[PDB]
Amino acid sequence: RSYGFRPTYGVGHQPYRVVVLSFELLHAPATVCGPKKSTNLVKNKCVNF
Amino acid sequence: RFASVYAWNRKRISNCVADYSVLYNFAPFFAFKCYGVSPTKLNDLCFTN
Amino acid sequence: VYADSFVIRGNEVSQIAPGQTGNIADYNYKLPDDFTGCVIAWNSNKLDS
Amino acid sequence: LSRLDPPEAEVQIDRLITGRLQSLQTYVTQQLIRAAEIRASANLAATKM
Amino acid sequence: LSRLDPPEAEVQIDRLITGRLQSLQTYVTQQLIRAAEIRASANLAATKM
Repeated sequence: RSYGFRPTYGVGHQPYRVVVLSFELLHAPATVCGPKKSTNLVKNKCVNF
Repeated sequence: RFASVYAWNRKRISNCVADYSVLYNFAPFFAFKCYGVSPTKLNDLCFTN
Repeated sequence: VYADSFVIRGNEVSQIAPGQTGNIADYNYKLPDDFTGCVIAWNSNKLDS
Repeated sequence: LSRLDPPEAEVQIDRLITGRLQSLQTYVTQQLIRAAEIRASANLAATKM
Repeated sequence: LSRLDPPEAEVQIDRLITGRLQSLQTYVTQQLIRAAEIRASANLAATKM
């Protein structure tokens, strides 16, 4: 069945468009990440990582 | 002509089949807030009135 | 990540959500119960009528 | 479960699960205390015999 | 905490707080009962000695 769209129709019957971005998180090799600068490495000292 | 708030009408319905997915054509709206019952499941429930 | 878009009627904007049933979602497009994304819905009458 | 859809049915039944777990915990704690009480009388009876 | 904003992050973590508190309470109650059990055997050993 096909829709019939006309400007006479008000809200509810007025056509809508839906855009979906769907992530997925997993403990797998990450390939997408945001614009954040990397840093160097330190060893044997209590640090944040 | 819809009745004013100070005098509203009411109809009590009984002794008939309960089909509820057909009302989408005879009344324009946007929400269909069926808080109590899932709309698609009304085909099976038996109601008092 | 996945990106997609499609056009529907405005009566069922809330029908694209986990656990939503009905002919407009059961046989057209239904989300999984554990969806996690950025759903965007726009009233497209200037460009889709 | 036959009255509502899963997305809020699970919200409704979470409280039932928590309440029944609390009741079972109370029952087992009371039984443990009563058993500890009975053991002393059993030991006294053994000594008397 | 790094995944969601505070207003619903606190809602999410409230359940964790409650569950962990319940677990700790169960642990300490069991330890109290076991200690009460052990004390009787200690007293019996003292009398035998």
